[PDB]
Amino acid sequence: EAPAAVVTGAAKRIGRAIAVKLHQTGYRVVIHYHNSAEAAVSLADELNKERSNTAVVCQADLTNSNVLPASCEEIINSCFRAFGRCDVLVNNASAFYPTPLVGKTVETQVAELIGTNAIAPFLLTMSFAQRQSNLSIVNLCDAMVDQPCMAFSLYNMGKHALVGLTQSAALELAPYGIRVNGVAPGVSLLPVAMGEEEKDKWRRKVPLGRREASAEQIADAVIFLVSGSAQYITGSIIKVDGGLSLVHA
Amino acid sequence: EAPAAVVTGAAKRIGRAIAVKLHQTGYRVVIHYHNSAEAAVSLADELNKERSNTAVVCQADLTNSNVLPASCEEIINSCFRAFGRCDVLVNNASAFYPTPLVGKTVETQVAELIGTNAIAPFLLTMSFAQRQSNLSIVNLCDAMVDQPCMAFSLYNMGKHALVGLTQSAALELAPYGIRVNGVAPGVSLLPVAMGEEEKDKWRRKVPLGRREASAEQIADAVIFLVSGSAQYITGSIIKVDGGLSLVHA
Amino acid sequence: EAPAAVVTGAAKRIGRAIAVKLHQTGYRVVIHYHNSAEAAVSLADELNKERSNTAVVCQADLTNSNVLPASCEEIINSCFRAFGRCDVLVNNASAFYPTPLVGKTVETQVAELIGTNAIAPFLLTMSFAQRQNLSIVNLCDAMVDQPCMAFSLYNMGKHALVGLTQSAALELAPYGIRVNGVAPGVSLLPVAMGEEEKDKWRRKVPLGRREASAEQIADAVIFLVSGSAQYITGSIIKVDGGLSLVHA
Amino acid sequence: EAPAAVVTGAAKRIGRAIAVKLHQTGYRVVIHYHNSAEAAVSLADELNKERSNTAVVCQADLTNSNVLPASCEEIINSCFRAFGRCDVLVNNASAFYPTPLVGKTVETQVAELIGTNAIAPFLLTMSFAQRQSNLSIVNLCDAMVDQPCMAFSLYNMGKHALVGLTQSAALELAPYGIRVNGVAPGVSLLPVAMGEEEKDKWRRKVPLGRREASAEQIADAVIFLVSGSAQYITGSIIKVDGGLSLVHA
Ligand SMILES: NC(=O)c1ccc[n+]([C@@H]2O[C@H](COP(=O)([O-])OP(=O)(O)OC[C@H]3O[C@@H](n4cnc5c(N)ncnc54)[C@H](OP(=O)(O)O)[C@@H]3O)[C@@H](O)[C@H]2O)c1
Ligand SMILES: NC(=O)c1ccc[n+]([C@@H]2O[C@H](COP(=O)([O-])OP(=O)(O)OC[C@H]3O[C@@H](n4cnc5c(N)ncnc54)[C@H](OP(=O)(O)O)[C@@H]3O)[C@@H](O)[C@H]2O)c1
Ligand SMILES: NC(=O)c1ccc[n+]([C@@H]2O[C@H](COP(=O)([O-])OP(=O)(O)OC[C@H]3O[C@@H](n4cnc5c(N)ncnc54)[C@H](OP(=O)(O)O)[C@@H]3O)[C@@H](O)[C@H]2O)c1
Ligand SMILES: Nc1nc2cccc(-c3ccccc3)c2n1Cc1ccc(Cl)c(Cl)c1
Ligand SMILES: Nc1nc2cccc(-c3ccccc3)c2n1Cc1ccc(Cl)c(Cl)c1
Ligand SMILES: Nc1nc2cccc(-c3ccccc3)c2n1Cc1ccc(Cl)c(Cl)c1
Ligand SMILES: Nc1nc2cccc(-c3ccccc3)c2n1Cc1ccc(Cl)c(Cl)c1
Ligand SMILES: [Cl-]
Ligand SMILES: [Cl-]
Repeated sequence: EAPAAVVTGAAKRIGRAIAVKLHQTGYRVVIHYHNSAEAAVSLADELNKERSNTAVVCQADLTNSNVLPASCEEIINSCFRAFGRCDVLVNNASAFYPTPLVGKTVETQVAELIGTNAIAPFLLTMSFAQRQSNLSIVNLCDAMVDQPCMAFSLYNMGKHALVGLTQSAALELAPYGIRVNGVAPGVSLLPVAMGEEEKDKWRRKVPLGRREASAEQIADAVIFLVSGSAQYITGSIIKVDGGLSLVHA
Repeated sequence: EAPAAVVTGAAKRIGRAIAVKLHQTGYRVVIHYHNSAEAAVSLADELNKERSNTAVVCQADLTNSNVLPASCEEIINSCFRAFGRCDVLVNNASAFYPTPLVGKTVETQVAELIGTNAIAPFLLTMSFAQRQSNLSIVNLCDAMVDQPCMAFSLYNMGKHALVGLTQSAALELAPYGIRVNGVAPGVSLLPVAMGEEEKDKWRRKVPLGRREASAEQIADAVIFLVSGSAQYITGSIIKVDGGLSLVHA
Repeated sequence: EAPAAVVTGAAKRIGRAIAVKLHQTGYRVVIHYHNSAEAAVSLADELNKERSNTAVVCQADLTNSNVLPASCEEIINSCFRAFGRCDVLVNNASAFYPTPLVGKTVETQVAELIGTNAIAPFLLTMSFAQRQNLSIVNLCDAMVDQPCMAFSLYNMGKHALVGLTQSAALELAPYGIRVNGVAPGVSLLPVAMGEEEKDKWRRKVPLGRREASAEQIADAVIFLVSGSAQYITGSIIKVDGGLSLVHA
Repeated sequence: EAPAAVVTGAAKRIGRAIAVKLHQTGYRVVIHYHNSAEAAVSLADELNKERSNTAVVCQADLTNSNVLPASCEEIINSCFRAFGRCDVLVNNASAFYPTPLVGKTVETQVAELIGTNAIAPFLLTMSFAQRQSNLSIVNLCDAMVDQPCMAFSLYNMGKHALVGLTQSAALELAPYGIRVNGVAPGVSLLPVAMGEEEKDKWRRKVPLGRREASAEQIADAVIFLVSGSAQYITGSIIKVDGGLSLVHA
């Protein structure tokens, strides 16, 4: 039997690259999505024509709410429903926008940036472990967590909380043989709405090649962490940042 | 006039010592409480008997909700109402208990462990800065953040979040001359819930004197950070842990 | 033609496993050693049986002195004379013993613990870079911020190696030379160490209650030098079973 | 009886401001120097005019050699000879200059940058402890140690080794009640050789006030760490960097 993986926010960009690379290694995959129904279904179709019955979609909003635990339990349940097992959880889904200290309410911003980035990852981890061989969880972290961007405090808080979850769950789940690790991009695929001239300003700051990470380059690191080549690795966050985090002001 | 300080969770233990010490240095103080009304009023009385009209109490329940933004606004407001200024915010209020990955509802667990530990400090920081000399904020961090205790993931996530806030807010509020720093205790006042045979097992682990920090040792570090002796210091987290975080397994 | 790797302290233990896995990946290998000539030679022979003229040995002491720069220049040179190229440098060699703050002279302890752990890696990095998927992998310590009692000079050396890893990543990036670290927690324990003591350390490891095999450490090194890690530089991968996350 | 302090590289700049403040706090001081003979003697005079018999000078080259241990033992001996005691060691002396990977030999560069920045602090710590109340050591670290400057690898290596020393000695010297801590500046007093346009380029990067730390601001943090207000603090490195280490590329 082939192993199964849940990837959150897997319809496009980095999430899709990870689901594709997992599927290419031989994983059956759950492609979780929020609004990107069209993109997600088309990915699933794509992968299913490669191998029949190896990809399903799963819709869920990961905003913090009182029914977030139910939603996260369901995401994991969908993997068991489809594939009778769940071996890998990748926490990739992320809300991302500024929340200046000095549109949406603050209660919504906390709910979205903390829920999707930290609370849903925590709840998914609970459901993944409670439902339970190379078992592991990989969290998409931020290489730049300790050199935060101006006006992004809630996002930064959620990514910091994600590091704590990675480390706490690695420690707590190690007795059950579940590894928990992180992949920390610096700059990878830039926001869709960003202009080119702004994109280059940011690219030029990367010491290694003055370019952003490709989605595949990020995916390669997730693949390593789930493989038998990382069997003793738990609680590690691998930066994939071409040295961005080492560059002073 | 005398500068004014807000200390959250100021009725007992560490918050009390901070409020007492700020007051001895010459601050006017807001003693915030949620449950401990009697103890907060008792403190204010002792501080006022020392210097008239220098200590007031403020009630606010710091558990994450749609009304947490209002509670946090109120706390900052009560300082400006009492003293006509707010120079110092000490984010000291803290919920603390386990949340095993494998009682309260998890919605309540998140409200308290992320709500009061990280979201309230964010909202208090916003309101402090919105309302604005030696201005600073001091956050009660955890020196053991990167060596988390088993089954304490939500606690640990909120304290990780707090580091993110400290660093993000330090950066974003610097242009206002607002400094944002942390004090990170190791072992503090051991739970009266705990016994004594157990209490020493945790005590003997501290390299410096095999004892816990007093609340006043913690407060000393807060006093330093708010003083004119730390006017170039922002984004720094001072461990007051007697060497604890440095001890390997 | 196949790429070429230099592995310091390659005769035994972690160094041997890395040299083997590199060789198995298709690398030609320079096997550096200090005192383990028999093990370094018999490793070269075994590898050369597998693929002819793919392994050589190179002797050098990595202690700090006025001749260390020449010794490190010669290690790098040997890879070029053997194989006509040098694509990978693994800084693995390590002196390891306690240096309490309160019968080697202290200046010898500095020479050995700082020279081999930090200074020799720096000089090798210099020679490697001047001579040019190029990368360097330094063997760091996952426990670098939770130091053992009475290992200050060892701990200083390993902390300095983090500095080197990050400084050289930044400085060599314009040449497309990546520089990374692999940080073990507990790996191969002294074979002389009593089993009962061996078990006190293993039990502290959350993942599996055992030390890392040499091969598991090597796997991280293989990942970092591969095409799967081409955007990775200045990164230090812990291979510690969660050890560094365990409080007192 | 007054306590006694050793400050290395105390003739000028930050070491001098540290000696001056220790002296103002009540300490007797050993003013160590290498080359700055006139300045060191000039400081001891200033200090002795203020309180007679409270300052001495001590010459030593702190470059790594087989006599470096004898020189470090001598610096510590000098304090005991003048004052009968030695309560505080400040490791401040530092060689600083680029050592690119691609007029000094590499031997001398290693000997100076590693010797002064790391080995000499190790040997002074050793001699200090061996010769043995509120005893402590303060090491002058670097806030930017994980964000290195291009071509400063050996200097950065020495500063990294200094962190390991700080933490290692904190653990090892705790049972003797000797605390070991660090002060980590970002930019303070800029190089003499440096031109003014360059100075303002670097100055402009500091979020808190767009200026470098004064020597006195660095000394304030050292004073806190040696004081009774830091008795439970060991193994801690306080940044005094105005937020510099928090700024992304
Ligand atoms: N890209 C970078 O430069 C970079 C840098 C640092 C860290 N990271 C981290 O790496 C990961 C992948 O990066 P990315 O750029 O590919 O991410 P992204 O495009 O910003 O987000 C990935 C997915 O997150 C999902 N999402 C957003 N809000 C959600 C919600 N409320 N509920 C459920 N899902 C929600 C979206 O799914 P739908 O489209 O279905 O709505 C989105 O497609 C993220 O976790 C990110 O934070 C990336
Ligand atoms: N084992 C662990 O639990 C662990 C944990 C943390 C970090 N590490 C690090 O991982 C790396 C490999 O570990 P290991 O345990 O396999 O190492 P090791 O057996 O302790 O040492 C490996 C080799 O280093 C060489 N070496 C020692 N002193 C030298 C000198 N003065 N000049 C030149 N070479 C010298 C020796 O070569 P010869 O035998 O030829 O004389 C020795 O065999 C090391 O850098 C180590 O510090 C290991
Ligand atoms: N921007 C900053 O200033 C900054 C930033 C980060 C960290 N730091 C650290 O903070 C500390 C103080 O900074 P600073 O700028 O005042 O330092 P500095 O002026 O550059 O050097 C301090 C003193 O160390 C002495 N010294 C140099 N080489 C020596 C040797 N080979 N043997 C004995 N003594 C030697 C010199 O003494 P003589 O003059 O008597 O010859 C010098 O006056 C240093 O440890 C530094 O690394 C400073
Ligand atoms: N890793 C990360 N965390 C971020 C938090 C808020 C904003 C960004 C961001 C995203 C795109 C372009 C610039 C900053 C964030 N990024 C990407 C990033 C951050 C800093 C820098 Cl200097 C770069 Cl070139 C990219
Ligand atoms: N700083 C901190 N964060 C914690 C998170 C969960 C539990 C504890 C804790 C508190 C009291 C006694 C034991 C563990 C936590 N502590 C206190 C603590 C942690 C680790 C150790 Cl070895 C000790 Cl003696 C005290
Ligand atoms: N990573 C590392 N750095 C060390 C520095 C000095 C000594 C040891 C060591 C080695 C073998 C057994 C115990 C400590 C060192 N180790 C291995 C180690 C360290 C701490 C712990 Cl709790 C374990 Cl189990 C292994
Ligand atoms: N803290 C520190 N460590 C250094 C290592 C090498 C060079 C410098 C340096 C000093 C003066 C001006 C620029 C870089 C170093 N500094 C000062 C410094 C480093 C980075 C930045 Cl952006 C700044 Cl304004 C100052
Ligand atoms: Cl896409
Ligand atoms: Cl409260």
